[PDB]
Amino acid sequence: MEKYNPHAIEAKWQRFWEEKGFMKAKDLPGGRGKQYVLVMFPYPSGDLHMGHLKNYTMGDVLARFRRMQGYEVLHPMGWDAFGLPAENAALKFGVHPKDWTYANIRQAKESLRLMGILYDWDREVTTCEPEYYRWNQWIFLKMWEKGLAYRAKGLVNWCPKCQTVLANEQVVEGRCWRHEDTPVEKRELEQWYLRITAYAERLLKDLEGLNWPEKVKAMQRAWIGRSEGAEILFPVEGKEVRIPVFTTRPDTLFGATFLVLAPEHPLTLELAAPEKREEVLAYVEAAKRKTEIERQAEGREKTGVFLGAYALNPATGERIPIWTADYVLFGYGTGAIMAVPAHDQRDYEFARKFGLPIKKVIERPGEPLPEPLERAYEEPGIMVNSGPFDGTESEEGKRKVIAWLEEKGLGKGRVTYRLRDWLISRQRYWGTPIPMVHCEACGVVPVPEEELPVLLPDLKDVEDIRPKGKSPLEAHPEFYETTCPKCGGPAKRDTDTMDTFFDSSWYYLRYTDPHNDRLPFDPEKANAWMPVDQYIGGVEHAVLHLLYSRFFTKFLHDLGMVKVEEPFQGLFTQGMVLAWTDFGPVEVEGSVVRLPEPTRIRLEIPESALSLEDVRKMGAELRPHEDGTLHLWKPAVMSKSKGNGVMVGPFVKEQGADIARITILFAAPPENEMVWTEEGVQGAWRFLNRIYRRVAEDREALLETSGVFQAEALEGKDRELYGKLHETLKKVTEDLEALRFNTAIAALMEFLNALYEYRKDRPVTPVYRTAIRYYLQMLFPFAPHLAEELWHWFWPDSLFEAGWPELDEKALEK
Ligand SMILES: CC(C)C[C@H](N)C(=O)NS(=O)(=O)OC[C@H]1O[C@@H](n2cnc3c(N)ncnc32)[C@H](O)[C@@H]1O
Ligand SMILES: [Zn+2]
Ligand SMILES: [Zn+2]
Repeated sequence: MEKYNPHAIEAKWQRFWEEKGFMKAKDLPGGRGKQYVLVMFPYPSGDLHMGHLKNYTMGDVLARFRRMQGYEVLHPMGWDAFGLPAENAALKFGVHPKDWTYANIRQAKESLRLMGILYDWDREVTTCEPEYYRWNQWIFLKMWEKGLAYRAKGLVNWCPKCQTVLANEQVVEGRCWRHEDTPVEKRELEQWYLRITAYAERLLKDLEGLNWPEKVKAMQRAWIGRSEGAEILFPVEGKEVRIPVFTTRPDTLFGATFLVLAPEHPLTLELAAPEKREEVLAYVEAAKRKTEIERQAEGREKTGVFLGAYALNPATGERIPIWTADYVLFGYGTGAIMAVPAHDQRDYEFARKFGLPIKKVIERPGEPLPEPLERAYEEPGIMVNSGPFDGTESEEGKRKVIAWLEEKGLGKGRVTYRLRDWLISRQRYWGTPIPMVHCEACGVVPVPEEELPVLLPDLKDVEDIRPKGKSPLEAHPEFYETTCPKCGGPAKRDTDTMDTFFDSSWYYLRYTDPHNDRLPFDPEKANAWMPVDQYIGGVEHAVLHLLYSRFFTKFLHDLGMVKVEEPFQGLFTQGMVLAWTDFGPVEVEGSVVRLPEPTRIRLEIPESALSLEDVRKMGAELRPHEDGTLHLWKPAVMSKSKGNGVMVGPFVKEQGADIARITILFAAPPENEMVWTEEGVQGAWRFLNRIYRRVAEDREALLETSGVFQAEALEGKDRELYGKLHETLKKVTEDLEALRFNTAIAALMEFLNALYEYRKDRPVTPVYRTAIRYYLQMLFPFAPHLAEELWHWFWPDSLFEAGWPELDEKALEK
């Protein structure tokens, strides 16, 4: 008897499914129900591996399942082809970005097609094409008109490797999101920002309902960081003015022993005593000579000048000195702060140096703070020496003080967020050009909507587009030299481009109307497919793409183009696929493993010595090598950098697509990480071989049998099989809906065993034929090629036309 052979049959069914267009999505979902199944589109910066395929196979499983149930399914694929990812990869190998991108796209398509993944390719989008980015420019103009896009000068994050500024979200642990080994630096530049802080409250509040993993919600809440602050008024002794001071710690008001004004604050010179005017003016002048960076410095000695003026602390009614000092920036709050040395380390050091009072008003839980205080206590505690507030917990105390201040007209509550506006401009060539013009007379002028797109100059010299500090477009007068759309005189086009995350913040909407050349998309089409019912992608995008996208959707909603305010109704973050990786030789002596420098560095750990227990605990193992030594192996995230990627092409050629699909889907719960292993591959083979063998063994008998029968007339093992069949259907259906793919496969393995057990006692019967029929249908989402192959041995149409088996509730009773 022949055995399962993946060769040839997979290519046959892949072409069949494509020709039939089973996964083509309707422009507008017929009244039967729709399912928008989306996977995060890839950066075409390299070859796809089984890691990417876990994410994309998960999407295909759900898409096939929903399509079989009768839903109109939108399951699209596209290319996040602009920005740093694509250009950094192309430039590393001295290749032109446009050539590199399309060659990579061609390869990615093959990898997806070879795995039996089906998308509605008619909705494909490539962000680096004018047909797409012209709409990025369109949206940019709308934000400009609505006060959400602006130009400002200030300190920004910069990566010397990318040779461009980076947004706050693109800085991970002080390192570049692309160059994890390169520390980000600071610079002073005038850039473009998107006022995402204008939606901070809605971004925070709208998280509550969301069917997203709590871990992602928590990361976004922490990133936004809503804070309870206050503006407090301090009356100046003998003067009319009451100095407004902003603080994030109103709970420490009773401990404010002095005020500090930024050198540039108008009141610094105005309030200076006559005898102090000379020293104050000199200090203010010296401060201005410094650069933003210089004053934004860290370890510089504390300096300052007493203005010779006093203010009254509104809470204690006590007199406190007013000083001006370099460590206070005018841009922070109101440019004036209340110093609380006991609870602010910066204030502590200044107080200690200039002999200013230090008063404790927040007590530390457990062991009380010592006297004298050797350093500030900045954590929450219990209010003390704070009049009627004594005994109140710090956090709640903030609210109480604010309520008191407002009631007495001494100040007002002021909410702030840690979230900062989004820096979108980049000094790179491969990106969307900013649709703005700089006129010497008019200032910054927007490009007319009708003139879009503002095409990227076709630079062919690779050495030319390479980033050296300024935007490559700054060396092309043929591009920027233009006329002002307002006055008509000579002007200069903006030379910076939009970061890649701009493109990806709305691509899922373009999929609903990929060919519209008048609007980014037609509201009617988008509102029919939105919101995304199930989005699948990595958690690494928690405060990047997953945050920016919500902002874009809320903005487009406010424009009246999108009905929903949340783009992804359901989000599932898949665990990473890992691969056993050799980190190098080690030496063992007793319970201690010595790690030579090369090995330690590859492992990226500080230990030069690990115990055998440490090695086990981190999931590593020591394997004898032919070089006569022992090497330390450990599962590492599958990626190019690690050089441990398992590519689709070579694997499916030697093994097969369904084998790879089962290996991935059965390894572990999809939300968890998994390790790609030979044992897993062998397991996939065993399962597929066992399915084929069961059907082949009964092929002849099945052909001469009808699948019609009366359930209530079944007896013995026949009735038992009928019950197990429906128990299995229910389990597999519910598991698929919750993306519990590995357990759905376990249920099919279990039911397959039941089929073998059944046949030991019973012959091929009508109920058995129906069980086989239902089995191939339930198998289709997981191993489609084999399911389609066996299905055709007995039935005419495709599994996509068979629908999803109907559950028999009564069969579940008892
Ligand atoms: C939505 C946009 C911003 C996504 C962005 N283009 C992106 O993250 N692209 S990517 O790096 O090509 O990744 C695409 C998806 O594949 C997932 N992925 C990569 N490597 C993986 C491993 N080893 N295991 C599991 N999943 C992996 C990644 O998380 C993205 O979801
Ligand atoms: Zn970088
Ligand atoms: Zn002008």
